[PDB]
Amino acid sequence: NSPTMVIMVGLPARGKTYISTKLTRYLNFIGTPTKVFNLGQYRREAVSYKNYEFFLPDNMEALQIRKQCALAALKDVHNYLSHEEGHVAVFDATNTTRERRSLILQFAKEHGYKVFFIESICNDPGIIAENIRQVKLGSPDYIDCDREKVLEDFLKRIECYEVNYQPLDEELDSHLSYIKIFDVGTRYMVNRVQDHIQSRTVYYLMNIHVTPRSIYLCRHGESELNIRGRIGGDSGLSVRGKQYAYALANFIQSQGISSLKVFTSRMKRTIQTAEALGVPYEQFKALNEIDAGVCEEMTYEEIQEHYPEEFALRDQDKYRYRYPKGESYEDLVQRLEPVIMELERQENVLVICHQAVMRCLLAYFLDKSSEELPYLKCPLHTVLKLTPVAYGCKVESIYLNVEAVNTHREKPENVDITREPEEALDTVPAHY
Amino acid sequence: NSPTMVIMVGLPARGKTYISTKLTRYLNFIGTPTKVFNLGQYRREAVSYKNYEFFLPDNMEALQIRKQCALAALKDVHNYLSHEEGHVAVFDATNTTRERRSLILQFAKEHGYKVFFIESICNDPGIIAENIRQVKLGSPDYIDCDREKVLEDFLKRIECYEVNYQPLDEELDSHLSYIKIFDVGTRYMVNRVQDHIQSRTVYYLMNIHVTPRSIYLCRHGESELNIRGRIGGDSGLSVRGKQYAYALANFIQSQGISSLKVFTSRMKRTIQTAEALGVPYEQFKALNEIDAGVCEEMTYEEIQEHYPEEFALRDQDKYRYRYPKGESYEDLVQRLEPVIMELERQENVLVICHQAVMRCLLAYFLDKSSEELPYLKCPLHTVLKLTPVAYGCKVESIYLNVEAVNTHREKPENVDITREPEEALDTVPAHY
Ligand SMILES: Nc1ncnc2c1ncn2[C@@H]1O[C@H](COP(=O)(O)OP(=O)(O)OP(O)(O)=S)[C@@H](O)[C@H]1O
Ligand SMILES: Nc1ncnc2c1ncn2[C@@H]1O[C@H](COP(=O)(O)OP(=O)(O)OP(O)(O)=S)[C@@H](O)[C@H]1O
Repeated sequence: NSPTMVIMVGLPARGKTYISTKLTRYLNFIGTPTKVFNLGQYRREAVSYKNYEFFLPDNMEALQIRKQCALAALKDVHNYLSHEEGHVAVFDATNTTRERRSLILQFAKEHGYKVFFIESICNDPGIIAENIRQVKLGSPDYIDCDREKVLEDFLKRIECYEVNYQPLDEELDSHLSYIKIFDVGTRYMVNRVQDHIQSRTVYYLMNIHVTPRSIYLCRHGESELNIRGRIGGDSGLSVRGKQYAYALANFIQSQGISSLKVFTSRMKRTIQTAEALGVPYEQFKALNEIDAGVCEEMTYEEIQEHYPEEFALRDQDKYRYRYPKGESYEDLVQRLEPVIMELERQENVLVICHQAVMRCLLAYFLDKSSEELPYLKCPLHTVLKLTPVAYGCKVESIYLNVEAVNTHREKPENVDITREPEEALDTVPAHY
Repeated sequence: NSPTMVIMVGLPARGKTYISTKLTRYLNFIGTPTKVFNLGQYRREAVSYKNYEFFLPDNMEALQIRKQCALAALKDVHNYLSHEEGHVAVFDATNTTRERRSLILQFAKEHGYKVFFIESICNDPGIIAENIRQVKLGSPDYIDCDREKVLEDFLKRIECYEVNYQPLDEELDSHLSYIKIFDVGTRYMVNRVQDHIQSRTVYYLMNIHVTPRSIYLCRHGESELNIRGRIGGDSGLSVRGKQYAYALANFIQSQGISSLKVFTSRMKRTIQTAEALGVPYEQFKALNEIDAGVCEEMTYEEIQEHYPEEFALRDQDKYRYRYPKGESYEDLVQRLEPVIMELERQENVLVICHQAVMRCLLAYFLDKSSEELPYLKCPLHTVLKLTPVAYGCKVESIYLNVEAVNTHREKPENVDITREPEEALDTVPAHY
């Protein structure tokens, strides 16, 4: 109903920006327009580089900048939620003083925005050390210049902040809605979840982690309907599909993965591919391939022939459009939520799925736009190794040397309802 | 993998048995075989009625009973999870002493069961007073005998327990996995969620409440395919369907409901029915009617005719069996989880859905067996008013005086693959 401001709270190197990023994507992915407002960003668009002195309490000159940055950011927050139609604005900054939060609660009150706080609390020198190593050594601020000096300036930077740090108080802040995250998710305290969005966020946040691992995404081996250029259905693996299943298992074994979890759909082709691994795996009805409704099992030609208007309209909006009695990519994404969440909770996991399902998952992990999503390239017999990294995720494409047919169909240059068959089928790949 | 024991912790009249009940059902509903072990039950199968003195600390005689009851219960817990294949055994008792819990953690350790604690903490005389009013005045113990004396004996009963009460300690119990619920869900503290089942439980528990409200379940008004005796599809409302939509709105208005929330599917018939109310409502793709795959839009006759083996096998296991390219009731239930949860978070809500969807929802709220579920009677143009009550839920069937066709098809006496058409269609209701 009314927009929301999610307020990050915590000392530097507590993973606020990491949590800001992840949550923002998650929410956006499930249909909630969210944007992050990072103060550190604003700051750099202001003064500049050198010292932790800029963070010194006596530095009144510095405090104005930071104060003007906070208000600039709020300006943006307002027009984002009030004029641009955003749903959630995440305020990413230390916000360590009751004072600062009040400023915020105030602004919120004025504009009628609900407020939820996320406080990341961690007092393990180890954890913080790694955080600085991991993300601060290469922060823009520290144009990779110094050595251990970066640490020096940062530990100091933190200290500045430790001075007036006023954590959310269970008594004084009793009325506020928030979640305190302790020791990278070991313990949590949740107070006053007001609504859906908040019940949701708490859920997401209490289910993500920072344990290094890899996510391998791939489709089932080439299927009989694949070879025939027909979409959907529940065909089994082709000979080539069966060969890939074992090339995959060979690859997986070569990766020397610690306790790998395997997920499949309830569809035969993914299950059969899983069997090749000789390890237990789990089936998820939610990973089944998108459903084409009336075009289930057709060839693009038969679709152009029987449902030409649908065909062109779908090409006009592949993300939202549905074939009669079928799902849209938007639909699939919604249905995939539970899986995405399970993927967050897992460490090393291999997911054997389908072309459309896989596009959704990649779009999620690689932050592609919904516009982009229905068109990602998910070739058969190719493994995509996803390695999450602080704010981000690298990806490696690994072809497993077993030929298969090509199922990627690019957007035709002509998507008009009155376009002609050839114009509508000119991007269809060769199928047997 | 290994079973789990969920341990209820808390003073009497904190809603432990209420939480035990709800969670057990929830879990069972989502595919996790859970059973409750209520000690109060065991006790009554032992000594008997009269005093709070049975709960007096000096009462060593009483303590043995209670001690033998706890071990009896544990015996059962073991054979339930170790021989009967249960997945979660919920230990419902005060378990207010570190001692008692150790006994439990011990037993657990011995048998290799994971352990999670749920501590209900509430220090509002008001809240507790109502609880005693609400559930204790009519407890078996207090064969509705006394008046305010019941209270007397109960407040005293609680006191006995207050003496040695040792809440979970954030330091001493740091290693344990648990969730502390404060003031009927206002604040929560979660420590060390180990796995899926636990991440799940926390979610459920942090999303249910005890605010009195009603849940109205009904189908869309009679549809065109309804009138034709055809299943599935996305037909619109019949004239009668359109008349019911407004009889419904009339009824809803007559109930004088405070802020009623309305949910529909993405299917036309439920949406059209919603329109009649003149209030905003929300569409949920997950409420769409079960999908019949290849029998989508057929009449039972056409199904018997084209897929006779499927037809009989489905009659053999209507819950698990799937029509080619279609869902099973089991499937539907899984897909409905998100909705059930949203229903828990809502207060007054009206759900306009479909025959199979509605059976699932009723089965959930009325605790019917999966065997029973696919056969519940969900007549058209009839509203089912569900009123949750402490451990339970009453239900009222309200016919809205607009005729519609009958779509209930009972299980045939003959479900053999070799049974004959007439034998397979003899329970089909009249359709136009
Ligand atoms: N709850 C957590 N506690 C501690 N570290 C975490 C947590 N969650 C994520 N991290 C780590 O935090 C690091 C990233 O830290 P940042 O997000 O830069 O912290 P931040 O300094 O609070 O963000 P800025 O200052 O707004 S850029 C990565 O190493 C993450 O693994
Ligand atoms: N977190 C909560 N705190 C306080 N009361 C609650 C809570 N959740 C449910 N209730 C109420 O608790 C009452 C039922 O109490 P019980 O479950 O009998 O408590 P209990 O006495 O802990 O259970 P026994 O003694 O094992 S039968 C109903 O009024 C519920 O509304």
